[PDB]
Amino acid sequence: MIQQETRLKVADNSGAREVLTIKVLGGSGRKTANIGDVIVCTVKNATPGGVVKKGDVVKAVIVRTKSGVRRNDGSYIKFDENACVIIRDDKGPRGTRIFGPVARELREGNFMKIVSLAPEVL
Amino acid sequence: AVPKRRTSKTRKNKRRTHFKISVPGMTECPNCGEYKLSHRVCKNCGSYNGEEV
Amino acid sequence: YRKLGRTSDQRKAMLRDLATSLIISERIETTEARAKEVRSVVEKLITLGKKGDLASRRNAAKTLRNVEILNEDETTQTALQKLFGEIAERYTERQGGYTRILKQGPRRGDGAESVIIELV
Amino acid sequence: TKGILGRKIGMTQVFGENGELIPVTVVEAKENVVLQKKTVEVDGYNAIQVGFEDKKAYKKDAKSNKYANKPAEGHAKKADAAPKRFIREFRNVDVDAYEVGQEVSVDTFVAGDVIDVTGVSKGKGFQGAIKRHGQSRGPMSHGSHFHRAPGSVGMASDASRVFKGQKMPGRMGGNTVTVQNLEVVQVDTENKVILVKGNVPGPKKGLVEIRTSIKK
Amino acid sequence: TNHKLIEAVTKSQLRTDLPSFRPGDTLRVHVRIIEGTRERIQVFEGVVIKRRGGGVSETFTVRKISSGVGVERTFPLHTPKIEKIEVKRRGKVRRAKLYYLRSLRGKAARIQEI
RNA sequence: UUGGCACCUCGAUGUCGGCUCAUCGCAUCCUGGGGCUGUAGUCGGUCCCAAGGGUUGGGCUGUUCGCCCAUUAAAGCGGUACGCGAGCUGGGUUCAGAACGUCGUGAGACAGUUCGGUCCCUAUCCGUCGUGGGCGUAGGAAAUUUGAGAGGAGCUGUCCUUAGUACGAGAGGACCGGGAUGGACAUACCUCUGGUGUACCAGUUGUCGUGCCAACGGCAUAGCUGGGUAGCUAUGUGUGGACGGGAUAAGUGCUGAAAGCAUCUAAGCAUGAAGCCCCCCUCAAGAUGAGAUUUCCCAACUUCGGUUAUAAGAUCCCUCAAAGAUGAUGAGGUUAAUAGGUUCGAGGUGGAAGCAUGGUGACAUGUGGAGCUGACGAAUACUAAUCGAUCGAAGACUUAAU
Ligand SMILES: [Mg+2]
Ligand SMILES: [Mg+2]
Ligand SMILES: [Mg+2]
Ligand SMILES: [Mg+2]
Ligand SMILES: [Mg+2]
Ligand SMILES: [Mg+2]
Ligand SMILES: [Mg+2]
Ligand SMILES: [Mg+2]
Ligand SMILES: [Mg+2]
Ligand SMILES: [Mg+2]
Ligand SMILES: [Mg+2]
Ligand SMILES: [Mg+2]
Ligand SMILES: [Mg+2]
Ligand SMILES: [Mg+2]
Ligand SMILES: [Mg+2]
Ligand SMILES: [Zn+2]
Repeated sequence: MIQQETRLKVADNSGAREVLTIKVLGGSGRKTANIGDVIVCTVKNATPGGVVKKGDVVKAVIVRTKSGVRRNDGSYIKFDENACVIIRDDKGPRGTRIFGPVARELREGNFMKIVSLAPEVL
Repeated sequence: AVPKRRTSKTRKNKRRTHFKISVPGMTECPNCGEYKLSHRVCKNCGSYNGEEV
Repeated sequence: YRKLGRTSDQRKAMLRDLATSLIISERIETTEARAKEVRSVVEKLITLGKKGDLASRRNAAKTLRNVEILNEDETTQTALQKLFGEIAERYTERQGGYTRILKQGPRRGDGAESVIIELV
Repeated sequence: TKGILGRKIGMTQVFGENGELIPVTVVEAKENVVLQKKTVEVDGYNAIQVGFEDKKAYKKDAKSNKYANKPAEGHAKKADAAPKRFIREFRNVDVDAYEVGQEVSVDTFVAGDVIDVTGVSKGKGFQGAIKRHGQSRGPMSHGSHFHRAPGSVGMASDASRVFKGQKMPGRMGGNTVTVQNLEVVQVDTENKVILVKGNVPGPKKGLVEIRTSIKK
Repeated sequence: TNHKLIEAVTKSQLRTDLPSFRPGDTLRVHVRIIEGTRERIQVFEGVVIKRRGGGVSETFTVRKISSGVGVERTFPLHTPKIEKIEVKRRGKVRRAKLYYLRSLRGKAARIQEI
């Protein structure tokens, strides 16, 4: 459950370390986003030397949430953290490596390259 | 807030239409014949349901 | 369960007091709602007494008050001893229903429905 | 188009054919009997009157609704049936397909049927505008003395009145509610139960009416 | 019991091939991934931290550390999506719900074996 | 809007902005339907119909405005005492303090600034939201109902396909049609995920008790902590705005004269919007126009107008909950499972006490998924719903037909 001002870890080597959510995309008055949704965010913390810089306004796909997700079979998955991956306009990642597990819902989201790079897909 | 106009006798008594009490729910005690409250011990003889209390 | 116009601790205390007093006197006058709550407490205490084992006795001790009963023979016994002695022996063959409540009518001071609750 | 009366038993779940979790409501719909048959000729409209859940026979000093009174007993004995707890009309059915006295078994519905379910929603007693009408609270701090109030009820000199339909505190629930386009998940004729997909209005033991969904 | 009718209509959903286990036991849950038409088994190995509910509604939760990130999977105990469950290890715990593990990492989070 | 006037109010008509709650207009921001286009397509421009619904979060500033960030189909303009302070706030502004600049000899002053600075009221009437009683509805009753009216709802994105087709040098790229899946909103509901869960279980500190040990109780926010049943719940789970019909608006026409032609119009016949009337959901016969169907009760006495207690039925009183402020509603009242108890379970907790064993000991292990357990399921008259009482028909007249 990601809303404006929620902070998230970046699960990639794009250069951004922590982002703040500026907007949940996908409709007027949409309050919260979950795994597989795209957000506008600003880079609050970055590694020196990265491609993405502090203060950049970027778009990210949420890949892990503490709230988790429910699946049609009545099972659930929940994570210890809220993580997202900075993306380009074509849903491809800005970085080259993904860190930590990702939910399978990204596949239905068509974030195929993120899914492929992820160390584990759950 | 305060009453803008005093209340006429008519209006007051209309309002008091339903302000009243009822006769108690009472029946004759089968033991001693004195009235009692239904489902209560009879205070006259101390009987209830054919036995002394 | 009723709240009986008291906080949780006060209600617990009052129900223990009433249960003990009903064990002692075998019949007590009280308000209707109090009697309808204390009947359950007292009858569960009767159940413990009828079970009779040490664990039952200690469970009962958690609830009963520490009161001394002076018997007719100048002998004394606690409420817990009375419960696990004469009351339990009395109700050995009765399955529940150890109390009855007899409505008496409203009292003068406040109109409360006075009732008698007694064992048996 | 079909119809039946049951009691809400409760909710549970079943696993579908692909393992999907389907929440279901269990409706016990035993002892449905066609008590009366209404026609345009006599009543001005077509409908079947259905009685549900036998109650006990008339007795002299009955004190509750458990025992049928004489009017109800006569009405039911005309249909040859035992007196019933609930009686409701279905106008959505074809009267010519029913006989007075006929049983209405749960088997009239089949798995996959799309249905409207009608009940009386749970009562909530006297409720305020936030709960009853979903209004916004005032601030809880910053000097506010407005938390759960209903807000302005009109304007000023124009209109010097509160309009009908103003939302205010009052009794909540206990209303007839129809939930449309539910689905019959399962019919168990041995237990006389229907498993309906989703949730339906009313408390447990509450009367529910199941009809073929009006929209199609 | 629960309501007789509920139990009667849900009885045939219950599976009988499930090993006994308790919170604190380490499980390997073989889960059927049916992506498209291909079907495969993915194993989730972790500690049982929670079991709740009854009948067909009963659920359980297994916790794992993946790439340094805790992950919890909750399953309906009788879901047909589980091929099987293997009890890999019996843990020694003192309570039904091991929520305190969510806040522990590393050697602090280890469960003693029976 | 800035003003002009000074007609109501100075024995007081609270004043900016915001919050809560809206309501109306249309001069329409989006969506729907059209004409023209310097409309190839995709986009646009302009005008016409159209008010059903919809019409966002933030930064700055008291601000309204306005600018900016990021969205959206869109981020409409106005009225309602610049709607709404006996509904809230009180940041601005025009009380008393103090200070700067300025003016003034001064006291002081300034639509200059700055820091600080008391927002009362138990609702009588109408009004509005709920909820009862009376009488009426030409006998007295129990159910099921028609629907005159009224209220609700009414929004929309994206993607796939048609089709890389029509159109276009190219770039790009459709109408119409067919599918899928979302946002916001509404409603029901607790199986699931969670919250709460003050008479559920467990751990633990201090201290005071139950003579001591052991085991327990009180108080310390429920002492604190870890869990948690029912109920109530959203952020959770379902469902909805679907499909259509009739009449229309702007329009588009057909046939067609006045006016030998022409012409959508005069007569006549079609077609045509998210709009109108329905369709869908809810209330509804005090609809005094008081409707309908099924069933139940039906005698004596009479000044023979009428009366009567009774009937069917419903209550008082009592046990209650799915209902509830109280009434009311609903489950029951011995020919009884209504509640309590009791017994057995579910779910919850997580291994009681006692004893035994192993340790110097703190503890550990066994007996033993143990002990306990509110609300949830079942069974059982053990307790209490006793004994009683009250209300409640005899069916007006006229005409027509039979
Ligand atoms: Mg205390
Ligand atoms: Mg708010
Ligand atoms: Mg306050
Ligand atoms: Mg005056
Ligand atoms: Mg217009
Ligand atoms: Mg004014
Ligand atoms: Mg104003
Ligand atoms: Mg005012
Ligand atoms: Mg101020
Ligand atoms: Mg000077
Ligand atoms: Mg729930
Ligand atoms: Mg439950
Ligand atoms: Mg003390
Ligand atoms: Mg000690
Ligand atoms: Mg003290
Ligand atoms: Zn007497």
